[PDB]
Amino acid sequence: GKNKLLNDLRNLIEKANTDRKKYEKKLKEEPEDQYGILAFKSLRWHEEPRETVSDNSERSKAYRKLTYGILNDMNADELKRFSEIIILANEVEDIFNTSITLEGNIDYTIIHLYPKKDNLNKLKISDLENLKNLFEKLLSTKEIISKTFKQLLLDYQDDNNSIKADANKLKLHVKEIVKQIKEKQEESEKLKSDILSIK
Repeated sequence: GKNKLLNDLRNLIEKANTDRKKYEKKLKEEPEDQYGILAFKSLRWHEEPRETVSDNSERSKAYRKLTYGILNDMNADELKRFSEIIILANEVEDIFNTSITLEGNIDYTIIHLYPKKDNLNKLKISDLENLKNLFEKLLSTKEIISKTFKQLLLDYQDDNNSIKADANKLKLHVKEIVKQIKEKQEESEKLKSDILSIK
């Protein structure tokens, strides 16, 4: 049991770390139009110097990279369309800030675990079991949000529930997504804090 857990957990951690490198690469190769994610230009930090997520500060680049992570199952065309749909709903802040916070909890957890992964053998079986279940649950939060965003793109294209024909219906539906993201985001905070508690 211990041997298998050690293995499964290195596999999870090593594989999550590879995905993270993917997102760094999408930032390093980002086109000047930032994959048509015009939403970035409408996210302005409240603290000085009050730049946008579209600007090239270090924290803005980080926020974009976390964006590429949470939208990672989309191509350039789906990325631009996602942005368009959220702008049309006028919910850039609540959708993007919530999503990127969730992603940021995953990212933080991965950088926390990665340097320590050859040291997992200091843990007892029940701690490893707990760690594995927490990390898997953390990764699922992201996967739920990613699927929610992919379905939005399909629902919109199909005009399900008139969300394409009618801005008011889009808005109501996008609000419900905000509610769901916010729950998963809160869930990610606790899973993260529980993983950080294992010492």
